[PDB]
Amino acid sequence: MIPGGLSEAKPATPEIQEIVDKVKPQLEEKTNETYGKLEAVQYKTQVVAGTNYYIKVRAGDNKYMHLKVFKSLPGQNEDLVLTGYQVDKNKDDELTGF
Amino acid sequence: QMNYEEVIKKYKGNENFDHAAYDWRLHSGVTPVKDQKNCGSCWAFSSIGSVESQYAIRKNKLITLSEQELVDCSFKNYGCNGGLINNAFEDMIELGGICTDDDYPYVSDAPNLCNIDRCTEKYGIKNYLSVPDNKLKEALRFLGPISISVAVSDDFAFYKEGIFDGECGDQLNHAVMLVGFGMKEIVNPLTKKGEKHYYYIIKNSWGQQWGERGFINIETDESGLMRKCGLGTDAFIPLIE
Ligand code: NA
Ligand code: NA
Ligand code: NA
Ligand code: NA
Ligand code: NA
Ligand code: NA
Ligand code: NA
Repeated sequence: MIPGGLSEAKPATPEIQEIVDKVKPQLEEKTNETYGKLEAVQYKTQVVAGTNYYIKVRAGDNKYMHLKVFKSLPGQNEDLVLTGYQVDKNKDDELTGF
Repeated sequence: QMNYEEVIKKYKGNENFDHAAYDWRLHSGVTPVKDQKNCGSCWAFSSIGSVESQYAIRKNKLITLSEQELVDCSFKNYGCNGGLINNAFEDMIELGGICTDDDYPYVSDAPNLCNIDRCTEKYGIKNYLSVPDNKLKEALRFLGPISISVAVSDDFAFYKEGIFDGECGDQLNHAVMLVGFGMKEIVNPLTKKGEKHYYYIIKNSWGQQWGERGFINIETDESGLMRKCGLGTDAFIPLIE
């Protein structure tokens, strides 16, 4: 109910909405490992000047995390990168924000 | 802390209203569109935009204030990931002012700080105001544009030229500014009648060259409560006087 910001806990998507697993070429920068197609569980969204999604993932020791994978406008068309990674989390740590 | 109860006495209580068309973009009030990229600051953008308009109408000063200032110095507001439009005017009334877009920058999705000593220019308000869910056109003109909100969706963002007779978002999750109203003359594909297609000229805090320079106009009426996509709802306007 507040302008362009913190949403509510969103459950999950249908069979198609595959922003969850675009991690394979975009963790390569700093979160690179054998961690490919990381296991996301719950989702959320945000709005600024385009689309700003959120994904809660699992990675490593089945250790969970959050992902600021932010989409945007269609200058070309589709684009999204993790504008922040944090891998010290759990399922309880969900998708707080910021 | 102040409302409409005694603000139309100084403009249009004892007067008449063109219930059709008035773009405040065309009468020395609307300031250049500014972008926010990937860090939710729409609220802060509309705050500085409205104060820009107030100065621009009175002494006609094309000064532009900053938006990251109210992303780091947001006391009772949240920040660069959400925030309310009305409790930013109050933080602005107590602090003292916002620094110009040069004297203080915006870096979008990036950590930044706040100093209220990176300026020497006294830019502040004295009172703010709320406008009802219907007088968005009636109070757009003699009082000035209104920091409003709109239901953001992929439909709302289809940025072509036209009146937005389409669907909307599922929650009131984006702040914008109401900058005018108008009317268009189109015809029916059966009996070629000049369908009166009035609208609201609505700005976008995205600052993009979205459709009409960053101003998607949306289907509204001669009165002002049919407003789709929640065009209004949380409508706020500051006053330097
Ligand atoms: Na999608
Ligand atoms: Na282990
Ligand atoms: Na949980
Ligand atoms: Na009040
Ligand atoms: Na039609
Ligand atoms: Na109605
Ligand atoms: Na309301």
